[PDB]
Amino acid sequence: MELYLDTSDVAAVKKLARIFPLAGVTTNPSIVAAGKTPLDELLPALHDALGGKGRLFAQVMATTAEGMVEDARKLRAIINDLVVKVPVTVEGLAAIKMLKAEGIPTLGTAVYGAAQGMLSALAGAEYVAPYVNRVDAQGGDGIQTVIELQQLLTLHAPQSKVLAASFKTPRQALDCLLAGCESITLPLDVAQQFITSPAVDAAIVKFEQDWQGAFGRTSI
Amino acid sequence: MELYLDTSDVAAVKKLARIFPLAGVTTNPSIVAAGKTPLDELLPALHDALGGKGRLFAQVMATTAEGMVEDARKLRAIINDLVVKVPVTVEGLAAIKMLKAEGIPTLGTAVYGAAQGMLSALAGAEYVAPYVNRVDAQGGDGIQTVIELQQLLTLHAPQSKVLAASFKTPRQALDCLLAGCESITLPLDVAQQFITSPAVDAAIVKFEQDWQGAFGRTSI
Amino acid sequence: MELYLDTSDVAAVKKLARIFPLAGVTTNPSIVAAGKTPLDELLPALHDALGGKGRLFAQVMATTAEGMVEDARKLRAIINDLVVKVPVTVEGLAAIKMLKAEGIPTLGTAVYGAAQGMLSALAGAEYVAPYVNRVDAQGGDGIQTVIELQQLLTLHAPQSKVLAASFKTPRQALDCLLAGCESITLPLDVAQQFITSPAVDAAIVKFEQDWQGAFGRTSI
Amino acid sequence: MELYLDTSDVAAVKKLARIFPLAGVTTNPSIVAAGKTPLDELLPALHDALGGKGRLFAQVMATTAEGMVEDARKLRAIINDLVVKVPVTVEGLAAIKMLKAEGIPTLGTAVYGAAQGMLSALAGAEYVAPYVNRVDAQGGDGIQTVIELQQLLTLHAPQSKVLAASFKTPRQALDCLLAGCESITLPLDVAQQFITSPAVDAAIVKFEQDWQGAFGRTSI
Amino acid sequence: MELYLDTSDVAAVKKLARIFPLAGVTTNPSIVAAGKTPLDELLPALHDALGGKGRLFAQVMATTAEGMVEDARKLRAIINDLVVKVPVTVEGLAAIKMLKAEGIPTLGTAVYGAAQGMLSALAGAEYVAPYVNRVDAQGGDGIQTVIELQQLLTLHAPQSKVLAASFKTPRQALDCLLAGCESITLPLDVAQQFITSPAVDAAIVKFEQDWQGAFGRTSI
Amino acid sequence: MELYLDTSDVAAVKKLARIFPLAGVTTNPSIVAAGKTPLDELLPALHDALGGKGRLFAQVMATTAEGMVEDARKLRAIINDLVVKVPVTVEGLAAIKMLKAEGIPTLGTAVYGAAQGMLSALAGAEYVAPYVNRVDAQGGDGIQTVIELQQLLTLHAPQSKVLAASFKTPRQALDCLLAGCESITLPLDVAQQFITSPAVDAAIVKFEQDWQGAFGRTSI
Amino acid sequence: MELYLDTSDVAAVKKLARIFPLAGVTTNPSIVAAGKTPLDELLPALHDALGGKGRLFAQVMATTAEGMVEDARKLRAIINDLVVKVPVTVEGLAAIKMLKAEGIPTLGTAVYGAAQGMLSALAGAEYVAPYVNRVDAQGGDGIQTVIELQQLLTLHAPQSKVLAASFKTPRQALDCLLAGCESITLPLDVAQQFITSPAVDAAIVKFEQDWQGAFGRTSI
Amino acid sequence: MELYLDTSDVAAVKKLARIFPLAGVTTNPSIVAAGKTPLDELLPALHDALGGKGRLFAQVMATTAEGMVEDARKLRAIINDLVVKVPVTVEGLAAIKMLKAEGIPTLGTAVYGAAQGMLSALAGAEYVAPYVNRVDAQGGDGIQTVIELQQLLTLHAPQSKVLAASFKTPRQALDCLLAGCESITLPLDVAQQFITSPAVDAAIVKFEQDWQGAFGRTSI
Amino acid sequence: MELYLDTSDVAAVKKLARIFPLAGVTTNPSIVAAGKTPLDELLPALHDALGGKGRLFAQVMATTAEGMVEDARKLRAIINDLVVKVPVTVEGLAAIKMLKAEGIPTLGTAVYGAAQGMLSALAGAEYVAPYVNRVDAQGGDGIQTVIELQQLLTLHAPQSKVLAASFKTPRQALDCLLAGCESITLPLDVAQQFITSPAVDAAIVKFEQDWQGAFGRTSI
Repeated sequence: MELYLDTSDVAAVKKLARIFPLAGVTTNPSIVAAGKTPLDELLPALHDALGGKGRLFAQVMATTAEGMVEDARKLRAIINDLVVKVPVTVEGLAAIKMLKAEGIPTLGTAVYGAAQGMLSALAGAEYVAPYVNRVDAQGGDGIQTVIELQQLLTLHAPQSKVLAASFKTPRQALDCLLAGCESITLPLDVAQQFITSPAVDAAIVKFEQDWQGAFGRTSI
Repeated sequence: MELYLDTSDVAAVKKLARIFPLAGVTTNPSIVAAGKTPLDELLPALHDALGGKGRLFAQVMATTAEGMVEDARKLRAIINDLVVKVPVTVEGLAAIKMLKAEGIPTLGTAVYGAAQGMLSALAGAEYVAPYVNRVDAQGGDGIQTVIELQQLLTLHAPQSKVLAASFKTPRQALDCLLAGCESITLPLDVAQQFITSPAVDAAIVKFEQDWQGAFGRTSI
Repeated sequence: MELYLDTSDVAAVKKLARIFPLAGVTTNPSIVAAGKTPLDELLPALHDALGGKGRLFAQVMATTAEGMVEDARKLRAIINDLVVKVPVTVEGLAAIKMLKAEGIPTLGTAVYGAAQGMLSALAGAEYVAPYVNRVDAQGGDGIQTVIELQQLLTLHAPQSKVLAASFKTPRQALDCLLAGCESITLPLDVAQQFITSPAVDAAIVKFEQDWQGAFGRTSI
Repeated sequence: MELYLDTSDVAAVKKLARIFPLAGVTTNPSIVAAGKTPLDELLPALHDALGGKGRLFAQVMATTAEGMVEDARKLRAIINDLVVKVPVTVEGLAAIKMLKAEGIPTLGTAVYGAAQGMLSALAGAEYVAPYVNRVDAQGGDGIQTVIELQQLLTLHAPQSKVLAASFKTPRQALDCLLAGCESITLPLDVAQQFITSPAVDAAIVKFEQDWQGAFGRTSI
Repeated sequence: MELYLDTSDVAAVKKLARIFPLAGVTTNPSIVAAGKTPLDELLPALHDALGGKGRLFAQVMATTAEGMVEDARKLRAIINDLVVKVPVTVEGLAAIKMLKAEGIPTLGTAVYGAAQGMLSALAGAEYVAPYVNRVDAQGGDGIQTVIELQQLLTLHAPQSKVLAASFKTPRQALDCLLAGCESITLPLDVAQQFITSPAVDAAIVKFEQDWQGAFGRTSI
Repeated sequence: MELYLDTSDVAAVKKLARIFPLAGVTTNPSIVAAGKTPLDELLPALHDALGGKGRLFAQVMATTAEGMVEDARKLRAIINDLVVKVPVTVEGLAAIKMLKAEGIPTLGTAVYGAAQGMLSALAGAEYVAPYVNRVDAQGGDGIQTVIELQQLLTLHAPQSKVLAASFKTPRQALDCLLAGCESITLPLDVAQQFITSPAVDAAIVKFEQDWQGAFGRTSI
Repeated sequence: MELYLDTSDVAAVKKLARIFPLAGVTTNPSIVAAGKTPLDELLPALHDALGGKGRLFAQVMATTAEGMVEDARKLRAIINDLVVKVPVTVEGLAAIKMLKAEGIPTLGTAVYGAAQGMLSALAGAEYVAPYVNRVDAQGGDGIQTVIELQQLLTLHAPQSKVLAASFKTPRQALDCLLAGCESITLPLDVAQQFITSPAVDAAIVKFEQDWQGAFGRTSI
Repeated sequence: MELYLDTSDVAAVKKLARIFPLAGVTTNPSIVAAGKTPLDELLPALHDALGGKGRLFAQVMATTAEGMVEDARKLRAIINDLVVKVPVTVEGLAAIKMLKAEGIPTLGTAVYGAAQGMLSALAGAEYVAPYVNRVDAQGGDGIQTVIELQQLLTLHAPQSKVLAASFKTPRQALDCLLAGCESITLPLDVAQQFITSPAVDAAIVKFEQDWQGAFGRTSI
Repeated sequence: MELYLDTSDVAAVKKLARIFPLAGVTTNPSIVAAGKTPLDELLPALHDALGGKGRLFAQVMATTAEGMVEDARKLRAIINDLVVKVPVTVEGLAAIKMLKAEGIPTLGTAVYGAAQGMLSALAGAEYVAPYVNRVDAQGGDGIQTVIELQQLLTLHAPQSKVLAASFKTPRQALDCLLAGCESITLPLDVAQQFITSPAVDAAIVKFEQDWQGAFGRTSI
C-alpha cells in the first residue's frame, strides 16, 4: 500500500512523516495555489519534509498534448521521484500516450468515471486517481465508481493502480481501501481523524487508572 | 484489453488513433455500406489511418460455407492479417470449422445468444461478438447475454475472447468491460462520450482559476 | 401509467397516437428548436395531433425565478392542459415554490441526481424528470439514479411522480418502468423499437403459413 | 387462478375437463391448423367439451387494425363471450385500442418482451400472453421476461393479467406460476406431466401392500 | 396453526394431548395398517383420546374417482369432524372435484411437487400435504418443494392450507413452519424431540442448585 | 419530509428559505457559539428569516435532569414552535421522561448508536438525531447506524422520527433519505451542493444555444 | 468441452457433423429402439457419419452386475472408442466398480439426484449423466440437481465430468453449460434451435440490403 | 472423498462393500453395543467384510486423558488402519494433544459446535466429526454448524478433515457433501436411500419395454 | 492459528495449557492490575505456567513515542519471547515505526476501527488487536470492524495478523475466527465455554449406558 498526503503544507508533512508510513505527497493546482509556493520550491521542500525520500506528484497545466509533454519535462527536471498528473481529457489521453513512449511515469487525474479512468491506464498511466468526494458531491456514487474502476484495472490493466483521492470523511477513504485500491492520498484533516478517537483515549485513561489502583504509579 | 473502433470513417480513425490506445478497427456490412467506399480501398486506408499497424476485421457476405471460405480468402488478400467475421449461422459454423483447418482467424458475429456464441468459439473462432444493443432493443437483456457468454468462454473455450459490439450508450460498454470482456469495439459517438465530461471540464477550469489567482498565469 | 412522446414532430405524433395509448407529448428547448416551429404554433398542433386531448409539457427559458414565473404564465396562456418544466437549479427551485403558490403545475427537469429531484418534488413539482441517458453518458448510472429518485418520492413525496426521460435504448426505458416510474417520455426511435421485433414478425409469418397449409387462405 | 388448455383436440379437452378445474381453452392459428377443423366448428365443439361453459380464446389473422377488428367481430359471432387474441404489433396495438372502445375483450399475444406486453395492457388488453418457450428457444430468458412482465402489470396495469403460454416442460410453467401469473395455458403433454409421477405411483402401491398385509384387502 | 400427530397409537395420542395443543390426528393406510385396528374402531378411539374433540384425517383406498367418492362417504359416516385424504393423481383430482361439489372436505395427499399440490387446491382441497422427507429421501429438496407449494397457495389458492407431513428430523418440521405452513402433522418421535433437550434439562438442574444454595430447599 | 438547515447564520437562512422548502432550522451549542448570538435573540431572528413560520430546535446545556427541564421551559418560552434537544445520556433520558409528562416536545441528540437512539424515543422523544458523520469519522458506519435506528423506530416507536444530522458530503445525506429518515438537517455547504451541478449548468447552456440557433433569442 | 448428439439418426449425424464440432454421439435403449437399427449396425454407421472418429456411448441392458459386465465387453467389441453407460442402481454401482478394475470406461446414467451421481463417479465412472428434463418433468428442479452434482464432482471427484442429458428447450442446456458441465448431449431439435434464430436471420438480411444499397450486389 | 458406513453390522458391510466405494467403517460406543460384539472381534470382522482393507474408527471409553491414551494404544493394536475417536471434552482435548505427540491418528468426536470442532483439529485430530442430526434434533442448525466447521478447518487447520456423521435423511448428508466435507459416514438406511429410487426404477422399465418393442428381447 | 489466553491468572494458565494448544498469554494494563502482581513477577510465572515456552504480550504505559520505546525495551528485558503492545495513537504509531527499525516485535492495540488498525500494521506491527466487545458495547459492530480489518490486512499488509481480543460470548470469538483472524486471545470464561457443553455431556453419558447395557462395564 502507498499512503500519500494531499497537501502543500510542508510543516504538516514533516510532522506526520514520523507518525504515518508515508509513500510521499500528491499535489494539484489548487493545493499548490493554496500554499502560494511555486513547484520549483515546494517539491524540494516536500522531499526534505519526508526525510529526503518518497514519491511526489504534480499536475500539468497546459491544454494541448504537446504543451502537457513540455510541462511534464519541466516537472521531472525539478525532482527525481516525480510522477506527472495528467487530466484524463482528449488531449490528456494523447499526452499520456506520448509520455509512455518517452518513459515519463504518469497518473490519470480528474477521473469522474470508471471507463475514463480505465482508458488512462490503457494509454500508459501507472496510477488512476478518481475524485471520490467530487463524484459524491455532484449526486453520484463515488465509492461505486471506485469499485468499478478497481474492477476494470484488475481485469484489464493490472499493472496500473488506483490512487483514490478527494475525501471529506474517513468512511470514504476506508471504503476505497476495502475496495482494494493499492494507493490513496488523504487530506490532513481526514488523515488525522483516522488516528483521533474518544473511545481510544478513554480506554487508555481507564488502563492508567486501573494500573495506578494496583501499583500506586502510572509507569512500568 | 483490445480497444477497437467500429467505423468506416478513415479520418475519424486517424484523429482518434492519437487519443486512444487502439488495437484496430472493426467493420460490418452496414458500416462499410454507410461510408460508400469498397473494402479493397477502405481496408488499406484504415490500416494506414491506424499508423500502418493494428488488427482489422471484415465480414463475409456469402450464404454457403464454401462461399464464405472464398470470401475469407478474398478479404485476407486485401489485408493479409485481417480477422474474418462470419455470422454464427448453420453455414457460418461450418465455415468457421473450415477456416480453422485452413489457419485463417475468425470472429463469430451476429451473436444474439450465449450458447450460439459459445458454439462459434468451439468451432474455432478466436473472437465472439454479441450484438449488445440489438438484444437490448428487441426486448432482451444484452448485458445478461454478455455475462452468460463470457462465463461460457471462461469455462469452456478460454482461448476465445468476447469482442463486445453494438452500443448506444457508454453504460452498455462499461457494463461489458465490468463483465470481463477482453475486447470491445465502440462506435465513434460512444467512444467520444467516454472522454467528454462537463464535470471534468469544470474541474480543470477551477484548477486554472486557482492557479491564476495565486501566480497570475495558467502555465506551469 | 402515463406514456408520453418526447418530440416536436407533429405528423409522427398523429401517426403514433393511433397506435400507443398516449398521455401527451413532452418538449424541451432542444426538441423545440430541432422542429423549427415556435411554441405558439407547435403546442396547438400537438394538441390536434393527439386528437384534441392529452397533456403537454414545455420548458421555461429564463434564468431568474421571476423570469421563470413569467414564462410559465406565457406557456399556460398558449395551452390549457400544460405543465411547465422548470430546471432544478437554485432559481428553478425558487420558481417551483412560487408556481405552487400560484397553482401552476410544474415538472422539475434537468435532474442528474436523486436528491436534486426529490427537492423539486418537495418544492411542489408534480413530476420529476431524471435525464437517464445523460447520466449514463457521463460515466454515472442513470438507472441507479432513477431507482434512488423513485425511492425518495415513494418515501418522502408520494404525490409526485417520476417522469423518466432521455433514452437511447429500450432497455433503459424498460429498467425505468421496472423501477416503478409512473410516467415516461420516449423518443420516437425507442418508442418504435418497443413494438417492432424480428421474433414477433417471424411468429406471425409462421402462423400465416400454418393457417394457409390447413385452410388454403391466410384470412379467418 | 385460471387454468387453460392450449389445444384444438376436442376429445382431449372433454377427458381432462373432469380431471382439472379448467377455466377454458386457448387456441392460436398453428394449434387450429394442426386439428384441421375450422373455427366455426372447432370453437362450439370446445365450448361443448368443457360442459357448455368456460372461456375460449382465438386469434385474428388480418394484418391491418381495421381488418383485425373485422376478424374480432367474426370470432365473437362464433362465440359471443370469446376473448380475442391480437398480436402485439403496430397494427395490433391500434386494434386493441379500437376493440377496447367497442367493448370486445382482448388478449395481447405473441409477446416476446415485457415492455411490448405492458403496452398491450395499457391499450386495453385484459390478458397478456408471453411466449415463454419461444423466448427460451431463441437464446433469451423466458422466465425472466415473465417476471418482468408480471412486475410491469402489477405496477402499471394491475387490472390486466399475464396468461403465460408456450411450454415444453412443467418446470417452465411452475416458474411462471411462482412468478405470480394469474392465468396459464398448458399444452396437453405438460398438463399430463404435472399429474403423472413414478414417485406418487410407488407411494400408492406401498400403501396398498401395507393395507393388504394387515387387513387382507385393498378396499376401505 | 393446526398441530396434528401422524399416528394410529391411541394411547400415545391421549398422553400427548395434555402436553401439546393438538388440532387432531392424521392417518394414512400404512399408519392404519401398523396399528392393526380398522378405521371404524380407530377413528372413534382417536376422537376419545383427544378428549372428544379435534379433527381427524383418513385416506381413501379406491383407484377410480367414483370409488374414491364411495370411500369418502364411508369415512364421513364413521365420524363427524373428518377430512378425506385423496392422493393427487388423475383419478384423485377428479374425485376432489366431485367431493367439492358434494361438500365433503378433502386434503390432497401424496404430493411430491408444488404444481401437483396446487392443482389439488384449485380442484377443491382445503389442505395439501407434501411428503417432505420422501422428497428429501429420493434426492430432491423437500423444503424447497414446500416453499414453492406455499408460495403457489398464497398466490393462487389462499383459502387452502399446506399440511406438511413426512418427517425424520425436527429441522425439517421447523423449516416447514418457517416457510409459513399453516398446519403440520408430526410423527411421535419428532414431536417428542421438540420438547426433549439436554440444554434445557441442565438449565433447570442449575436453577435448582442455585436455589438450594441460597434457601436450603428446592421449593418456593 | 421535514427539511432543516443546521446553522446559526440568519442571513444564510433568509437566502435559502426562498429556495428550499424548509421546515425550519436546527441548532446545537457549537453552532450557536459560532454565531456568537444568544438564543433569546437568535431564535426570533431565525423565525423571521424563515418568513415568520417553521419549527426551531435548540439544545439544553444543564447536566442534571432537573436542570435540563428548567432549560427546556426557558427555551419553549422564547418561541412557540420549539423542540428541545436533550443529549441521550443517563440524565438526558431522565429529562426526556419528565418532559413527556409535561408535554414539552423533545429530540434525543448526540446519538452514536441505534439502541441509545431507540431508548430516547421510548422515553418520549418525537425525534432522534444520530450524528452520522461523527460515527463515520471515528471509524464506525454512520449510515448503518441510521438504518438500524430507523428499523428500531419503525418496529418499536413508530410515532418517533429520525432527524439525521452531521454531514460532510451529499452522499451521506442521500443515504439517510434512502434509509427512510422522515427528517434531516443539512449544513449550508452540503445543502448548496445538492443544487450545484456542472452537468446541470452545461445542460442549460446547450438548451440556450440550441434555442438561439433556431429562434434568434434566448427567451420564449 | 465435449458436445454430443443424443440420437440414432445416422443421416442427421452426418449432416450436423459438418456444422457442429462434435465429440461424438450418445445413445440409450429408447433412442436405439426408435431408430430400429441394432447396435452392431448402428454404432459403426455412427462412427462413419462422424467422419470415422469421435466417441460413442451405449447402455447395458442386463439387471445384474455380472450381466452388465458381459454387456460392456460385448459393446466394447463392436467399437473401439466406446464408453459403456451403466444405470446408477445397486447392481449398476457394483458393475461400475468391476469395470473400473477391468479398465473399461463408464458413464453413470439414469441419474435423478446429485448424491446418486457422485456415487457413480467415486465408483469409477468417467462421466455422470443427470436426466435434466426428466427431473424437471416430475416436479423437481433439474438445473438445481445439475448444479449440486457439478459441485460434488468438482469438490470430491474432479477427474469425472458431468455429461448433461435430457432436454426439451435450449434454456435447460444453456443453464447446464453455465453450471460448468464439461460435456453435454443434445437432441436434434434443441441442437438446431441453438443455431437458428429469427433475430440473426433478420440481421443478415439487413446487412445484405445495406450492402446492395451501396454497392449494387449482395456479394463481396 | 472418504465414504464410510456407520455400523457394527458385519454382514451388511460385506453386502454393501461390493456396491459402494467404501473407505471403511466408523463405530461409536452405542453402535458397538447394538452389535453386542466386543471390538477385538468386531474390528477384524469388519476388516474382512471390507475385503481385508480400509480404515476403521473406534472410540475411547475412558474419561481421563491418561485413560484415553491407554484406550487408544489398545485399539491401535487390534488392527493396523485404525483412527481413534476421542470426545472433544476437556480431557478429550488433553488426550488428543498427547496422541499427536505419540503419532496415533485421532478423530475429534461428539462435536456439536464449530469452535469445539476446530479446537480438536488444532490439538492434532486428523478428522472432526460433527453430529449433524443431533444438532438438528435439539433445535439447532446442523448443516450451518458443518458449514462453519468446514470454514474453520479450511482457514485454520487445512490438514484436518470434516467427517460428517449422524444422519436421518439423505438431504442432510447431501448438504454436508455440498458444504465441502472431505469424509462422511452413513447409517445403512440413509446409504441405501441414496441408491433406491422409484424414478430410476421406472426409467429402466421404460427402457426395457422400448427395447423389447423394437428387438423382441430385453438383452443386447 | 495462534490461540492465546487473556489473563494474569497463572494457575488457570497452567491448568488450561495441558488442555488447549496454547501459543501463549496476552495481558493488558487492566488484566495485570486485576492480578495485583507486577510484570517482573507475573511474566516469568506465566512463562513457567505455559511449560517454559510460548509467547507473551504486554503493554507499554508511557504516553510519548520515546517513553514507549523505553518501555518496550524494559518489557523485552523481562521475558525473551515477548511482543510489545502499543496503543494505536499518534505517539503509538510513531513508536511502532521506531520499534520496527530496532527489530522489536509489536502489536497495535486499543483498535476500535479498521483503518486505525491497518495503519498500525503498515507502521510495522506484526499483530493488530481490535477490541471486539468494546466496539459492540459502545453501539458499534465489533464483528463488522474485524471483517473490515482482516480485509485491509489481507489486501494491504498481508504479513500482519489480526489478534482478535475482547470477548463476552463464544459467538463473538467464533465470528472472528470465521472472518479469518489468524490469532485470537480468549478470556478464561469464554475459553471454557467452548469446551463445556450439556449436549456433549449427555451424549457421553448415553454412550456409557449403552456400553454398560451390552458389556456390563463402562471401559474398553
